Amino acid sequence: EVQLLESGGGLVQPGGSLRLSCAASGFTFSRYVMWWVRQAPGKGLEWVSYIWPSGGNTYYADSVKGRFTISRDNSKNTLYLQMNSLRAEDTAVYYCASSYDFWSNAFDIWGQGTMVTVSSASTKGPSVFPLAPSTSESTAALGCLVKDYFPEPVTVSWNSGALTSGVHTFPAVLQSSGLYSLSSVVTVPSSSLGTKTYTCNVDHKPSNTKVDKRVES
Amino acid sequence: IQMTQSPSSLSASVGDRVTITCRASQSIGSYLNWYQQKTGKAPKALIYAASSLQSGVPSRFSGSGSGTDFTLTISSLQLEDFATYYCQQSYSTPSFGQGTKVEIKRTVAAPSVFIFPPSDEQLKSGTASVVCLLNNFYPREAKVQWKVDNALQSGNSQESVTEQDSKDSTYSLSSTLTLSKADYEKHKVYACEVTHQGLSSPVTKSFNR
Amino acid sequence: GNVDLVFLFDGSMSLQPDEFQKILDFMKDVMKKCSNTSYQFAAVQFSTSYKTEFDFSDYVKWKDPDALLKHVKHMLLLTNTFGAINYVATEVFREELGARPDATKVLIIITDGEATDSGNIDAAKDIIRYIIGIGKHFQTKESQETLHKFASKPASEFVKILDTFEKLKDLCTELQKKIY
Ligand SMILES: [Mn+2]
Repeated sequence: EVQLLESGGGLVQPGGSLRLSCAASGFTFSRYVMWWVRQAPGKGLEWVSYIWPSGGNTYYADSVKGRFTISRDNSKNTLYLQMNSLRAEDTAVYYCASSYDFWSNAFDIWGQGTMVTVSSASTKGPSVFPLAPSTSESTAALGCLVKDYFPEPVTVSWNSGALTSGVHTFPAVLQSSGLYSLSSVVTVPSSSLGTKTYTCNVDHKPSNTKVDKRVES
Repeated sequence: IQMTQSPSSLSASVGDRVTITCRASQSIGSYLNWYQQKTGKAPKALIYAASSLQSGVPSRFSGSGSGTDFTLTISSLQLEDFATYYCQQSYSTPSFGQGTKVEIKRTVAAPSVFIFPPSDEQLKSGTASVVCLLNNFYPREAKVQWKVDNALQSGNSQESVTEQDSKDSTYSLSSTLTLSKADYEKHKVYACEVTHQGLSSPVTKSFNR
Repeated sequence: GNVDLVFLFDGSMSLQPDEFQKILDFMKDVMKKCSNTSYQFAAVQFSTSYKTEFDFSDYVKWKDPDALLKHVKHMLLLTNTFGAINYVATEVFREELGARPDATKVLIIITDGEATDSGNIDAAKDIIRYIIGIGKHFQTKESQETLHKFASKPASEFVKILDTFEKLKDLCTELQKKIY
């Protein structure tokens, strides 16, 4: 199949720079106009730049002109975006995309996206607390409170990903402190609470912080 | 070129016929395309050139229109179709409509409610979170009240809601009450009271510290 | 000197709207300019697929370039030029649809660059093929190869630019050329 895979996203302080890459596979990359398109959280799709097949001509949205530079390496089938002088408003998911029919203004193939966060706040791993729930016979609920981390995201699984059914991991809310928190819950049979241990596996890749927390009765 | 999409959101039952419109500020002939975007995913082309369905895309999707006014139709809405839909003019350099969020309408479902005291671990710091959980309900609209020794709380709770479940179309909701270690030890009875369309009277779940 | 001429014109979305309108206008201008009985015209739009918008017999019955192209629906999909040329060679130059056995066969392929598809156009080798370019991507190294392939030889006499070609005073005598 045809695909585009972005990489390079992360947390940058305002004024800093960051470089995104997008590897193409399964199609003749060198024939296509290539784009970067971004989406701020809960907002619409905004094209910020594109580049002709040969890579001579380049183009930029007024929001990014002078600060970002698009380029491509047709020999490795890779597309690049150098972002400089980064502002808070540049925080978004960044996609690469190809032009339909080589150079139309419709989009053909899209990458998976890469998140960029521009903030002067520093990364911080979460604290994890149990939401505690045996001789009863109905269903019980239990969970983990994942508190006070920055930036997004954190991932949560149960029993190392073995337990997926009945899990609900809520969206992160931003607190007055400027740190995120969320809860993840799962419902299980009440009869199980004494015979199987439930462990939520929290991972905050930004802070290299992984946590396994047994939620006991 | 401004693209005005309509409506912003809609709710329809599985099997219902769904219609989304898109208006351009000038004639754009047929340079009008439709994308589907599911949560945490890239957009995906459904229709190019106003009416041309792309291979792989289910035949329940169709597009029509030319000039200024265009329409995306889903002939029979399925669970999979829960997503945001965008029109996009390719007449000049790309511009998008604001998007339409499609939710799945289902039968009413009462929440199951659970309360969670703050952990002893969190209490080591000057911090107390009390969590109320409403599980697997429909519709999304639900009211949650926090009472501390029967005193109604204000401006110290916070709600988060899951997106619609991909199998049963229900929602879940957490309400977190945040109080200082000191304020938590000052009171005994902690209760959350849930009001929802599917409940004939409010459910209160409570514990004594 | 009789000429049966087919316009094979690019309806794909890579063209800018104004560029496609220029193609429509170009075809109508040529038909209006080269209006004498020696000329007959057919027009085929191509993109992902191919549609005969009008054949030689339609042209003869109406002979109104504006009416003949009135109902063209812009395809706005991909660019299968190779399959399109083969389609013309086998499906359009027919006595069935009004082609003349004594007439010189001429194809004006109007397009903006390289094709989505590939293959061969052996079936069109007895047809005199002009390539008329429009767009900023029409002559690159990406497309040089494809355009040479489509054009009659020497390509330097058959690869043209719509913008300069349409102004030629002696356009109708040019398309009648048979020694080359
Ligand atoms: Mn094309």
